Formats: sequence, structure tokens, C-alpha cells
Amino acid sequence: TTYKNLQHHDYNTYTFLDLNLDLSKFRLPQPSSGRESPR
Amino acid sequence: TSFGSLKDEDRIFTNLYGRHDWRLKGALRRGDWYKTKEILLKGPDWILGEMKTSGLRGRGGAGFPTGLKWSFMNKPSDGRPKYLVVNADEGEPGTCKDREIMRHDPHKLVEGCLVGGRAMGARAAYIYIRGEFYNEASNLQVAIREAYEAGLIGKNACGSDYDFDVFVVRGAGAYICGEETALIESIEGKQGKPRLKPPFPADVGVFGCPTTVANVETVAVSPTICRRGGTWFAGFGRERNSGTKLFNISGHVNHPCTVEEEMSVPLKELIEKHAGGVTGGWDNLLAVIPGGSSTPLIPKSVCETVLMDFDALVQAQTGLGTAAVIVMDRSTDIVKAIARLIEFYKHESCGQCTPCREGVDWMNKVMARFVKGDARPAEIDSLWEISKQIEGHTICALGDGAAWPVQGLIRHFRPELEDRMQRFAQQH
Amino acid sequence: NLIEVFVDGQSVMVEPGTTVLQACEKVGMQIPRFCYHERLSVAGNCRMCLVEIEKAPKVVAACAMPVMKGWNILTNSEKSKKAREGVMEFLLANHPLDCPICDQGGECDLQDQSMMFGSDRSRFLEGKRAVEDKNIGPLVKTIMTRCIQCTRCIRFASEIAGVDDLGTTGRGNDMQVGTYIEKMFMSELSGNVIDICPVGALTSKPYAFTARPWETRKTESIDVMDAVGSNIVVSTRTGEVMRILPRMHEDINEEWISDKTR
Amino acid sequence: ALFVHRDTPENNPDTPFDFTPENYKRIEAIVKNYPEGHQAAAVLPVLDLAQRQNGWLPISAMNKVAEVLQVPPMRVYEVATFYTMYNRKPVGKYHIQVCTTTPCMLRDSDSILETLQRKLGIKVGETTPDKLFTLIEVECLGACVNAPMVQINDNYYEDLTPKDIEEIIDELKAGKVPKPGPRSGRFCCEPAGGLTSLTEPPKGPGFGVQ
Amino acid sequence: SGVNNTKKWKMEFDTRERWENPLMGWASTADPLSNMVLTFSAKEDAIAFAEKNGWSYDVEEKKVPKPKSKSYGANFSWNKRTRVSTK
Ligand SMILES: Cc1cc2nc3c(=O)[nH]c(=O)nc-3n(C[C@H](O)[C@H](O)[C@H](O)COP(=O)(O)O)c2cc1C
Ligand code: SF4
Ligand code: SF4
Ligand code: SF4
Ligand code: FES
Ligand code: FES
Repeated sequence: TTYKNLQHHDYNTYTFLDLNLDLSKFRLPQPSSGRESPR
Repeated sequence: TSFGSLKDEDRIFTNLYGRHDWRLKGALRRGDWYKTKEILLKGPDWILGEMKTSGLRGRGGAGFPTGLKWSFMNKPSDGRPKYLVVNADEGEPGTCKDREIMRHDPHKLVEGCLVGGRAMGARAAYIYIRGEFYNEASNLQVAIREAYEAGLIGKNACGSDYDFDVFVVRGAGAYICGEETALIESIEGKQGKPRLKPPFPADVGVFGCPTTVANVETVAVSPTICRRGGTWFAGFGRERNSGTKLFNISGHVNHPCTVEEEMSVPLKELIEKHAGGVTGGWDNLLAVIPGGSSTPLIPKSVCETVLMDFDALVQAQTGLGTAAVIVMDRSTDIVKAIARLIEFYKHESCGQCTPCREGVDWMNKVMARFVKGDARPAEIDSLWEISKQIEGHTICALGDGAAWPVQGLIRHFRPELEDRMQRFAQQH
Repeated sequence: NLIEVFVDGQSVMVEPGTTVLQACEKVGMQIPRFCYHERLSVAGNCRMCLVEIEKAPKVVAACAMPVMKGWNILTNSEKSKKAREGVMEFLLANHPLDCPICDQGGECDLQDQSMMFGSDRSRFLEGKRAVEDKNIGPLVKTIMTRCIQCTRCIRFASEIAGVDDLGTTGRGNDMQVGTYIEKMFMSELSGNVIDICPVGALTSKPYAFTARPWETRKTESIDVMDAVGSNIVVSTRTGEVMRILPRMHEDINEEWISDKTR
Repeated sequence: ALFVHRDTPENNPDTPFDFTPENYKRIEAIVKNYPEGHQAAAVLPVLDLAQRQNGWLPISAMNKVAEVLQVPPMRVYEVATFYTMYNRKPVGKYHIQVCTTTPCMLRDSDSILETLQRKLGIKVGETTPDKLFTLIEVECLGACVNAPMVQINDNYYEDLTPKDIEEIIDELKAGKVPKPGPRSGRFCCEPAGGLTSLTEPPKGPGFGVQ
Repeated sequence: SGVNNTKKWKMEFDTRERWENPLMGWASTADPLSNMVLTFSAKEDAIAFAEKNGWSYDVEEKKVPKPKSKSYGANFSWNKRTRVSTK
């Protein structure tokens, strides 16, 4: 018939990160290693 | 049986050619997300038994039974959480399959990640892809946005009380990162450099937390297996080589292609049935690369009459890998081809193993000399001995990947090299 | 709690979380070494610690592998010796011919391991490589077309001196080891990478070009620069001091001493 | 190539660089994808981000990232030298790169590479004096079937010949944002002309179920 | 990193005057024994020889390394501090 996935030709160089920014509201709290960092 | 001759009703990765929609709607229509809740109820052990009954094997690299690979991790927890990782990376020359799977079937991939995490009592799935596939990562992130907003993912998975998370990651343009351990290290930020087995990611690994690795095709098919029965699936393949498979035919062909097919199928039938036929005439065919760069060639005498599966390729002295069937004819410098194939590794070897770092370049230089014949024969046996030195004395399979091609080239096509050398000597 | 092994028939009792190499040490047979130093972390870069494991085909690396009850180890066997031959052919593929100039001329672990466990010539009729040299301080003369890339300096720094400035920059033969800039790696403990780098890449500038080991009459003494008690080896030459070295005391200085005293 | 840093007047720690407030928003959102502790995974995408904010990655950017993530900066330098996409030397407007690996090669990446070199007048390993197009030859990219292909900034362009690439090149020298995809009739990956699979529609949700 | 030297037990003498010749600059000695290094396989036998020849012996006992547990996997840990930032 006709190719259908043509909804990215307009995807600029920030869309992935904007989407990450949006999803970070729907994510769940990450675990805590009970630490600041391993230095 | 004469395997192959498949039905597009059993062919799984529908929308392959993107002729349909790749959103949640078209997916539910195709048959995605069907009673996943009942599956989560049934729980892990049933899923693992289903996969074992199916007898499935792995796509990426050698065939390691997924049932056992995952039972390794099926276990209680000790505060240390458990993670899954998806090796969306695709750099192995001749492979254009996971990219399609993603830009045209992302919901099924998410479904498979969810099922696997449930099987392993996981918490989340990190999908690591390359950097060049920005469009694909974008489409996939959009599908995940839809999934979250619907409710098929997150705190309440699909109606149960299973808390699962999905995260996506891009690399930066490397290939080694497609290895079970340096993948993890790149994720953590450390250089894309592997580790030593033991220990194994199935007990120790990412963030010092147990985890499992999986290929996109395997994770995407496991749910269809679970919801169709497994035995039916296995019926489409030999005892050990069970299952369908994705193939990527490229090189000297009228119409290169990506295809879905059955396992243990004749290569000749595969090439001459799809692809519109081999270029210039079959007889012009010289040799093949049935597994990409990670496998050695085979000439006419076995390119014809052979099957296609891990076994019956091993017997043929080779492997399968990703099913990246390259084909050539009597019009190319096999030597130049393979020399570029090895310069690939000389450019994309991490470097921490001495034999890799200091033998891959040796090979590249000696093959660049072979190109023009400015050498003398016994360097042939020297190179063969170097390959046998490298094979097992490394960490990642890339050592074997760099040796095997040369081993095959020199077990098959020695007289070409000898004649090149005598001719160059003649020319002075 | 103990665990058993049968090396060359010979039996041994060890603990878990152990290593093939520590077992072979308990027995006496020394195993080769390029990326191992009991006072450091572990890696598998060099790939010269390989052995054979009876009843299992594939070789392993005795610096990382933990010993499993019932294994018969084989050190001086065919596959092992062949692995070592190949590995040293690889290393010496590019190690330039600066053995004379190299202040680490008579103490070169690599010299000795080639003379003993390696082979008798090179099958390398090809070209070599080189690399730029770095300024790293007025103490540590750096040649870097000799680094076999063992990472001893990297691990020693990132663990002991908490410096966190050294590291590897690149992949493939083009790899290097050293900061990405002209920074200075000066610290109270800078001055042991010399003793740790088996090769003469990170040499000492003062001692350099002054003498060689075998000429020396290594006497033994201690330090006074501090009140610690660092056992020391004082090297002489025709009735004069030429260099100072640490001396292994598992309590006080443990194979490490101070820039000042050395 | 080079894996070393000489402080030129354009590339020095005092070089101008800074992370915008919305970039900081994205930073926080990212780092909240990983655990408390082990918060270094931000490195790779953070550097890709700084690259997208300015095509090239300078010493100052590396140091800023390391100070943001509270990490030793050598663990940034290592990565920037390890991975390729991280441009450490300035880049022009279009970061063109062409596959030369065996399949693309034997399906003639050489002719198009030659025509591109002749067209832009410049050779691989450099760019125009106006600093517009930077050409490179590289290895596989996932288009090993639509073999003769390229990458430009983020998109591919496949199954193409010298005429096609010359057309695209003048089109890009004009201020155009072309449509990313093949340019030989084929749509995405199918066998040109006709098909043999997915011809019939799919079946229903409940099928072959236990 | 060699350990086929720390196997024996060696007898040496204290040092003595070691000056410079005025003519050219060589190093001379009044004592012949300075370069008399002797080997043994046991402290008891060495002591027997020493007290037999009548000298005044002083010992330096054995400095032996310790055993250690190199749980490599620990480098890639989660809660610990051993976690390295390199590879
Ligand atoms: C050097 C190397 C590169 C690899 N690259 C890829 C890749 O680009 N894409 C992919 O799908 N698998 C790749 N693999 C396959 C991996 O081995 C695989 O992701 C994993 O290790 C095994 O997973 P599996 O058992 O489910 O197949 C690569 C393997 C190796 C050794
Ligand atoms: S074999 Fe080569 S690519 Fe693999 S880990 Fe070792 S050095 Fe890196
Ligand atoms: S470290 Fe020095 S002595 Fe040893 S091989 Fe290299 S140059 Fe020769
Ligand atoms: S400079 Fe010396 S210590 Fe550091 S990695 Fe190289 S060989 Fe090892
Ligand atoms: S000592 Fe084992 S690989 Fe270096
Ligand atoms: S053959 Fe060119 S992208 Fe793989």
C-alpha cells in the first residue's frame, strides 16, 4: 500500500530529551544505595 | 521436511515494512497486549517452562538457551535489585533488523521487556541503542509515552500490583558496546570496555546489581510464544534450531532485502525465492558470509545444498550470528573485501586485551600486503598461526570474530593469493 | 570451610574467594605477571597469566578466576607455553629497541620473561608504531612508546593517591596512557609508579642515565625523613650512592615510600 | 588522528560554555532515571547534549560537565576520546559520513564518495574554508541492505547513486531540510517492485491462544 | 616481581673504607672480604658456619608477604566504596 512511518521527518535534535523530561513525571522513585557516591 | 515455505499468518513481526501503523492502536489491532495481566498472574515459572518447552535459542551471537540464561537469575533478592537490558545496538555488518523491529514494532518490544522482567522479578528494563538511530529512539520513546499515559506500564502494570519501569539509552557511536558487559559499563559511564566472565551479569553486574541481557528479537518473540503455546512455535524448527528467524540479504543481489523466514531452511532456496535472484547469474556466485563479519565465508561447493542453522553451520566450520547473509560473485577482490572487514575491527577494538590490540593490526597490515602480493607465501601459515593464537586468548568474542574470517579465507582461497604473489613478483 | 586442589597431582588446601595464582604461590610455582600486583586491584589486560585446566578445554586467566574444588591445574603444559609464546610475540611486536637506553635495562620483567618463557625471534616483518611523549613532572621522565598498557599506574593512582587524573585515551593501537593535557602528577606518593611500571617508560629523572643495577651493591637501611620506619634498599656504585628503593615490610611501608625519602 | 590537547586560543578552559536553564531541566530529569549514587551514567547523553548545543566538545565543556555531575574530569576526557560522535575538534554545518564497509563498498560507496569529493572540491579529512561540510568515511550504520548510504547530521539517505547524491547535495547547499529516507523508489526495506510477505492483512487479538 | 631470590639465606660482611684513587678516580679497598657473599639453605646451618669460623653474627629475620582475598567482582560493587571509576 504505502509506507506509514513518516512521523519523524520533523523530529529535531531535542525531541528524545523533551520526552525524557515529560516521562520523568510518570516514572517511579529509583532505589537508594544509602550513599552520596562511591567517589 | 523441506523447511521454509512459511505462512504470513504465522510470521510474527508484522508491520515489518511499515505498511501499517506502529502506534498502540494499530498494535492492539495486530494483537499486542493480550491478557498480559493473566500472564503476570500465572507468574515466572510457567513462562520459563514455556520457553524451555519451545527450546528457543539465542539470536545475538552463539545460541545460549534463554530458559537457562534466565533461570540463572530466577532467584530471591537480598536488597540488591534486579535489572534487564536490551541490546538494541546493531553494527555487525549486514544487520538491519532490530532497527526495523523498533521503528515498526516498539509496543511488542516493550511487552517483551515487561514479560521478561516479570519472569526475573525485575524492577526495570534499560534499552541501550546506538546514537545514529535518533529517529528510532524517538519513535520508541513516543510509543512509551503512549504506554505510560494509557496504563500498560509503570506502578500498576496492567491491572496487577507489579511496579515496572522502562528507560532508554543512546550510546555514542561505538560497536563493542554491543557486548554483554561493556554495554553495562558504558551505561554506568565507564569507558565502553568489557569485564571478565566470571563473574556473570546474572548474579553481579550493572551498578553491582544482578541483571540479565537480551536481544530485541528474542524479547519480542517470547510473548508471542507465551500466548500461543510454545509447542506450536517449536514445530516450525528442528529439535534444537527451533523457531522462525530474521534474515538480511545484501551484497551482489538483484534486490537486497530484509525478510522473516523459518529456521533450518536451504540457503539456495532463500536467496533464489526472495530477492528476485542473485545478480549476474548463480554460476557467477563465489562465496557467502551467512553470519556477517563474525563468521567465515564458504564457497560454492557448500553455499549449495546446505541448510541454515547453528548446527549444520558449525559442522560446516562456521556460525550463524545475526543471519546477515552477504553474497558476492566473480567480480570482487575477496582479499580487499576481507581486509576492509578487518580494518573495521582494527578501528573498533576497545584495546585492553594485548592479543586483540596488537594482533588485529598485524593482521590488517599483512592483509593489506596480500592485497598487492608484495609478500611471499609462508606469511600465509604465519597468519594462520596468529589467528589460532588469538582465538581463545581474549575476553570478548571479537577475537574469534577477527580470526575466523582469515581462517576461512585461507582454508578456501589460498591459490588466489599464491597467484597474486607470483604475478606481482613477475611485475617486479 | 577449606577447599581442595590437586596441582600436578600435588594437593593444596585454600580458602574460597581465592585465585589460581595465590594457590600456585602457596605451592611455590610462580606464575607470570603483567597486570597484577598484590597491593592493587585486578584486571585481565596483559593476558600472560594463562594456564590449562584439566577436564576443561578452555584456558583461563589465573589473576581473576576463583578456584573451583577438584580442579587439576597445569602450568608448564603445551597450551600454556604456546599462549605465552604468542602473547609475548604480540607485546614485543611494537616495544621499540630502546633496551640499552632504557634505564630499566637489567630489571625489566619483560626482558626476563621473554628470555625465559617467550620465544627466540620475531615473525614480524612489518612496521612499528610510536607515540608522543608527555611532560608529567620534574621527577617522572615519561616515554610512552613503551607502555604495554597494563594499567598499574591507573589503578594505583585512582586507589592509593586518590588523584583521579590519569587514564586511558583512545581505542585500538592508537591508545595512550596519560592525562589529556599537560597537567602535573605531583604528590607525596608520586615516585612509586617508577617501581611499579615494570618497563622503563616512567623512569626517574635524577637517577636516569647514571648507572645500572647489576653494577650495584644493594645494602639495606631505613628512612629518617619521617618517624615511620620505611625499610629501604640503598644502591651503591664504586663507593657512592646512586638510588634508593623501598623494601617490603608488610606492616610499616608495604612496598611504598615517599618522594622525599627517595 | 589525535588523542591529545594543546591549548589553542579557541579551545581552552576559558573558552565560552554554559548550560542553559532548560538544559538544566533536562539534566535533572535525566539523572532522575538512575539510582541515588551511581549518578555518573549522565555522562554519555549529557555530552551528546552539549554536542547538540554546540557541535563540538571543548575542554571547558568537559570540565563543566564533570563539575555538574561531581566527578573527576578524566572520566569525561576518556569517554570523549573513546567514542566517535563526540566531536572534540570544531565541525561545520553538515557532518557528512559515508559507510565504506564491505557491503556498501561492493555496492559502490566508492563512486559516490568520489563524486562527492569532486563536487565539493575538498578531500576527506577536511572541510571547506567557509566551514560548512565535513566529509568522513566510517563503518556500518545499520543500513547494510540499502547499502550505498550516508549520514549527514542525524538522518540517513540510502540506495543512492552519484546523480542522486549530487541532487541532494545541491538541495542541501540550498537552505532545505530534506525528507529523511531512501531515494531509489523503495519505501523502507522491502524488495523493490513487488512483495511476497505481509500481503494479506493480520489476524485478530485472540489467535493461536492456549 | 620475581621471587626466586627470596629463597636462600645469605651471609655478607659489614662494609668498610671505599675511597677514590687519586690518579684516575677508581674505587679501591683495604679489605678483601667486602665482596664475599655466601649462600645457604637454612638459618641454622648458616649460624653453625658463622659461629664455627668465629665471627660475630647478626640476623635479619624473614619478611614474608601476607595472603589476601581478591574478590575481583567487588570492583563492580553497589554499596561498597571499592567501586572503581575506571576500566
Ligand atoms: C562484539 C559484539 C558485538 C555485538 N553487536 C550486536 C549488535 O550490534 N546488535 C545485536 O543485536 N547484537 C549484538 N551482539 C550480540 C550480543 O552478544 C548479545 O546482545 C548478547 O551478548 C547475547 O544476548 P542473546 O543471548 O539474547 O542473543 C554483539 C556481540 C558481540 C560479541
Ligand atoms: S578482545 Fe579486543 S575488543 Fe574484546 S575486550 Fe579485549 S581488547 Fe576489547
Ligand atoms: S622495558 Fe626497557 S629493557 Fe624491557 S623490553 Fe622495554 S626497552 Fe627493553
Ligand atoms: S605506563 Fe607503565 S604502569 Fe602505566 S599502564 Fe603503561 S606499562 Fe602499566
Ligand atoms: S596477570 Fe592475568 S591478564 Fe594480566
Ligand atoms: S554495509 Fe554499509 S551500513 Fe553496513
